Amino acid sequence: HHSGLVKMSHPSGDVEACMVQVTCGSMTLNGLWLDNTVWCPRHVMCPADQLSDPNYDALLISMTNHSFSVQKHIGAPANLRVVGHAMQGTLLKLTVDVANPSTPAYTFTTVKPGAAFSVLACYNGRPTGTFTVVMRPNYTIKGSFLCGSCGSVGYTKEGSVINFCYMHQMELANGTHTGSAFDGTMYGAFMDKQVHQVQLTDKYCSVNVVAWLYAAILNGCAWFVKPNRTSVVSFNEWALANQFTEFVGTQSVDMLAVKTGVAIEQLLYAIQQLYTGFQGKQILGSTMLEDEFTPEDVNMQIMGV
Amino acid sequence: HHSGLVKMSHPSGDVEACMVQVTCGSMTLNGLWLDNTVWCPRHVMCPADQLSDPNYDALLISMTNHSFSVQKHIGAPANLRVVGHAMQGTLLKLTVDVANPSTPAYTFTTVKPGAAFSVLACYNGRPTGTFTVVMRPNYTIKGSFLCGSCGSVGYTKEGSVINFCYMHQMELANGTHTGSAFDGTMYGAFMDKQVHQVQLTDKYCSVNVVAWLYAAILNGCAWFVKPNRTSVVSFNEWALANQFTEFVGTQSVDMLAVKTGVAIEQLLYAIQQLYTGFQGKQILGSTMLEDEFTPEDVNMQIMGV
Ligand SMILES: *[C@H](O)[C@H](C[C@@H]1CCNC1=O)NC(=O)[C@H](CC(C)C)NC(=O)OC[C@@H]1CCC(=O)N1Cc1cccc(Cl)c1
Ligand SMILES: *[C@H](O)[C@H](C[C@@H]1CCNC1=O)NC(=O)[C@H](CC(C)C)NC(=O)OC[C@@H]1CCC(=O)N1Cc1cccc(Cl)c1
Ligand SMILES: [Mg+2]
Ligand SMILES: [Mg+2]
Repeated sequence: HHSGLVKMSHPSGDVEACMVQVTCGSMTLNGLWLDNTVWCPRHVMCPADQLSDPNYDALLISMTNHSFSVQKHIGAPANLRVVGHAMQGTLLKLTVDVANPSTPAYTFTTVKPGAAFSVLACYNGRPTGTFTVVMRPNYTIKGSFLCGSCGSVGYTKEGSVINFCYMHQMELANGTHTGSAFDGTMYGAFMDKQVHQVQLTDKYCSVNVVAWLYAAILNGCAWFVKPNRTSVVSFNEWALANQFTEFVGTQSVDMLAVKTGVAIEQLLYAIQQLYTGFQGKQILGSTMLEDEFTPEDVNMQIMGV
Repeated sequence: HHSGLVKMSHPSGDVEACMVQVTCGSMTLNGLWLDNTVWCPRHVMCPADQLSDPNYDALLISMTNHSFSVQKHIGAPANLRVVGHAMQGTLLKLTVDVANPSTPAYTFTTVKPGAAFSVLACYNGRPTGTFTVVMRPNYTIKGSFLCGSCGSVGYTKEGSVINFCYMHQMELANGTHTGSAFDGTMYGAFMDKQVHQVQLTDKYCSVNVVAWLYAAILNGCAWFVKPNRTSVVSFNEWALANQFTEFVGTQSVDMLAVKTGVAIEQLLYAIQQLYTGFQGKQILGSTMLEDEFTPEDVNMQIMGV
């Protein structure tokens, strides 16, 4: 029995119309064109012989408006003249002489661990694929990015407003990925330098495991539900010793509790038991806990909220 | 260690610009507007009191051009006047008086079991999400569709050409989904009537399991590779008794064999052993065989082909 859950991304068209290619010297990557600004990773300025220890302040001062080439390829092709440049943290803000006529309503936000967002993967300013990820507790994502993908963007959508939350920068040794928010800060403790870096421990996202257990109940799969309960405070002490995030309830989780009649604390107890082993049973076709679906995913995809 | 694989859909913008809402009486669902034609499921003509045994021939003859309302909501809003109507299998072909100015280059094709395609889920003519599925051996997909989603479309893309392959029609009792190709045939033995239907057995897609094992090797995970080999003919006899599809090699699989230096027949042997149990080990974080990634997915996402 299929749960009705899939990895569901936002439709990408509004963001596709904002992707451009940015070239500086021998480096090329993607940028995001909104109004008269093009955002891109600052390492586009870095020659390959300096990627391990760039002096971005000196690289910035070495630039002229003539140093940057910006091109839009699809739909409404254009070469965009750069008329100013500035650095914000790990991003460049290029000012261009044409305002993007397809600029959507937008904001910039930071995404938190456990929350999902959609990514538009792009190469040479051309969108090639879209996928959804959850921000991990260690501020990486389990993405799919190759050389040339930097400047690919991640976003959520509220109504017609696009909330841009991620610009892709790097791949870590364990195959995960990280990038910057549009305030220019890297997620986590990462730096935009080509050196090996400490990656913090990942953890199971407890709130998302709870969501998935609710999805199981909504599909008639409830063998793991017992009268037994663990309080949020007690579960959270356990979580710290067992590589789980501390649980913080939300209205979205509460809606699942009301619909199913199963209390959060019943599922916190179930998690503690299931973490020790599923005893040969499956939940929604899985023999391990799943944390890649959010309470909102379950509310939207199964309950049609 | 993350494999670098995600469920990767095509960018959806070109298809978003083709989605419309179609209403006939009390029924509303989605349609696809290409050139001067709008395709939609024929059950838009059916009143709720007849969904279990519609007489579609009589329903069709009962229609006039005045029976259909077609509306485009996003981007370039429009009410489209219907000037003709016809039925092709389980689809209606409505002729409208305006050609869609955003019609992409396109073809219609049928997708085969094991192959992946992208879906644009829509409600009331408004795109709401995108996801990717593989056509199952029993001609269902494991999608995410609710009331109002019929007429949502699935497609692949070759260069700039969109190959439309699926129009959504129904949900089966086990939570999976099916629909029609654009020749109007339903996938499988299904009928577009609101009655319970025999669903054929699903099977593991052997070629996709092979692909995933190659993805594991490309990530340094090869504990399951031994000198032992099973021939394609021998594996295929085994597959018939063990709920696997028969294996048919392709150039895409051969590219993985060349890159890794591991023969297909080594992985056919591994599958037979792994099907009996993983012995407490994991492959790419999983304790069961994975068949939801294609050889092309692995070539593109990991090898950048
Ligand atoms: C931008 O297009 C790419 C995207 C990468 C390429 C492969 N997949 C991706 O997601 N980004 C990079 O190439 C960055 C650029 C720096 C300036 C941020 N480099 C990168 O990710 O490689 C270095 C990474 C940094 C963390 C780490 O562990 N790295 C490996 C490493 C460390 C030290 C030396 C070397 Cl040669 C590699
Ligand atoms: C179109 O928007 C919907 C999409 C569905 C709704 C829920 N999720 C979806 O994917 N399609 C339908 O409602 C179809 C319409 C018919 C005319 C094709 N109906 C449908 O899928 O429900 C009936 C299905 C058919 C196979 C089956 O097992 N069904 C259950 C069933 C059987 C007999 C009677 C009843 Cl009331 C339901
Ligand atoms: Mg990798
Ligand atoms: Mg369901």
